[PDB]
Amino acid sequence: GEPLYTEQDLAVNGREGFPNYRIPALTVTPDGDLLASYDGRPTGIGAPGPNSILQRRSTDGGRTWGEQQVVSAGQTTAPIKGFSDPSYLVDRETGTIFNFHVYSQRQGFAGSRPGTDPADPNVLHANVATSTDGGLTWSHRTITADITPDPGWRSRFAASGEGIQLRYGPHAGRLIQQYTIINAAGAFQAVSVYSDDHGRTWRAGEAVGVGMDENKTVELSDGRVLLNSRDSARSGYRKVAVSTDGGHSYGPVTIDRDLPDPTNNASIIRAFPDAPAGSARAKVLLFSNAASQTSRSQGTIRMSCDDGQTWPVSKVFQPGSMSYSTLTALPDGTYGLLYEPGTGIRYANFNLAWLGGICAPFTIPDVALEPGQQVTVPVAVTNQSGIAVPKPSLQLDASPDWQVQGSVEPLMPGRQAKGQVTITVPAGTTPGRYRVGATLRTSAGNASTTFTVTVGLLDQARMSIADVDSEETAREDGRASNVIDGNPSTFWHTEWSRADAPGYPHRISLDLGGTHTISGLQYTRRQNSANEQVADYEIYTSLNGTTWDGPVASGRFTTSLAPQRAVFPARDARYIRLVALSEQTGHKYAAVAELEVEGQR
Ligand SMILES: OC[C@H]1O[C@@H](O[C@H]2[C@H](O)[C@@H](O)[C@@H](O)O[C@@H]2CO)[C@H](O)[C@@H](O)[C@H]1O
Ligand code: NA
Repeated sequence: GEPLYTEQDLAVNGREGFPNYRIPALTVTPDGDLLASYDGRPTGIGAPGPNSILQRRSTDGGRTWGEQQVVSAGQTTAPIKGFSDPSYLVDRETGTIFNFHVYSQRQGFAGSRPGTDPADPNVLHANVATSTDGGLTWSHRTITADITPDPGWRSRFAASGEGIQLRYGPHAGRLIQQYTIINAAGAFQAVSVYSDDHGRTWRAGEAVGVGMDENKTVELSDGRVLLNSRDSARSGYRKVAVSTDGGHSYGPVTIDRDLPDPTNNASIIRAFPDAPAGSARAKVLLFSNAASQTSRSQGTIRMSCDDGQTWPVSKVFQPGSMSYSTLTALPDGTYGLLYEPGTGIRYANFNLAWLGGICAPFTIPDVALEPGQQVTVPVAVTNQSGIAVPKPSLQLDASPDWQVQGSVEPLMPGRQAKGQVTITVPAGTTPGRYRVGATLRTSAGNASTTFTVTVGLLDQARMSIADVDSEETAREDGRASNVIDGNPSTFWHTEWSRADAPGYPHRISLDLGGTHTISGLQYTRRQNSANEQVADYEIYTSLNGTTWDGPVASGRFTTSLAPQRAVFPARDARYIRLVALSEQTGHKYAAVAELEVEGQR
């Protein structure tokens, strides 16, 4: 059908009563009105700012919106009160609407103290507003005491956005709202808060994870509940866990490297929430976030057709600033999206024709070659769409100087299809890891993936640490081996937690695993700290690990976050040694995220 994407601002900072608006929640009422909620922040801050929970209503499917109304009013005269960070939850069996939010007095989330007495100003309280009239009027309650089974949980907040009601299983009808808690150790954990009596009473489940933050849940085609979290430990990705007991408890937490994230809120929903258990439609999920590891920008919608196992489909909705976002399924088959563009709160509406996808996830393996060479790699399409595609094509996005081309056999319902990509890399290509994008194009929509082509770099998996002058292991993981794991977020760090640790120079040496012809080293600085950066350096090599040749290269690195090359005339070696002679501004320690060796495998 005709693609649809429209937006309109619902709140603009400085207009209609507040200098700052933040934190979106969106839902559709049983009668079909859309409700948008967000904080008004008179002093521009989260709790314990004297904030208010606001709401706008649309009775024409989102085309026009009503006046801004107060759900919960902050108070700037004694006694001070603030209400912040809304999450909507509709009980579709009773018609009741809930809006969860914090209730602050003296403390915000980090400063909250143990206790559950509503009158204690040093607790960050868990409140909920309830409406039995479609969100026209609200009653208010504090539920902290009901959802704090462990007295060491000193703080909590409901994750902003929208919670869910289970439709499947023995706990069908359960209302689930996610929280973050701070435990006695100071760790941030996720916990589902839920009601099996239509919101009359609430309790907490079992907490999960560490390094958690705002988190969301969604009911999968088979009833399991999938948890998708912001990572307060800042991996660059979303964290995921799954429950098979209706959100009471979850399994282990993993990093989902399909879902890059800059440590920011996000949303995940059923595309077809009324679909029956086990149906194809019941497996379809939509996800919204900032698709970036570094900045809150490049707002993207993703679609999965397999309960979140793969995300074949994606499309950018906001290339610029894009912070919190929340999705909801609309009665007309389209989707609403409430998000933060930097100026307040914006409402967008889109359909699946805009998203332009086909449910056909596909894989292409990573591959390594030398400059001057050609290689062919297999492509494997899993057609989840249920339809035949007679003329699929495969478009690749690689360096303009390379020759890359691909093809794929016709797609058949319920079948895998084969294809291939051929890559030719010209002589003289700079050694490096090159990410290549691939798009499966069809008249019924497109799917995408990426793969990495490594050109003229040795295999880190065959390498080991031959020696190192100093490494921290007591207070953090700064093992030397962290330079050869392929992961820019793990680093070697020299010893720092003892006073008598050495300063510069520092030194790390690699065993390449065998003799190779090599001609360079590439250094990557530690990504999240500035004061352990290598500056002046020398490189040496060896055939035996004891007698060193060089310096074969010398120089001074910059503060660039990207790999930096140090090159030297091609030579045979089994071992390579980096001597870090100084730090950029004279500090005592060295840290290195990654070392790669330019050479022939
Ligand atoms: O002392 C070396 C370690 O410093 C840690 O950072 C310190 C920071 O320099 C100091 O200003 C402070 O307030 O606490 C920080 C601890 O998080 C680095 O994180 C660590 O890796 C070492 O470099
Ligand atoms: Na690393």
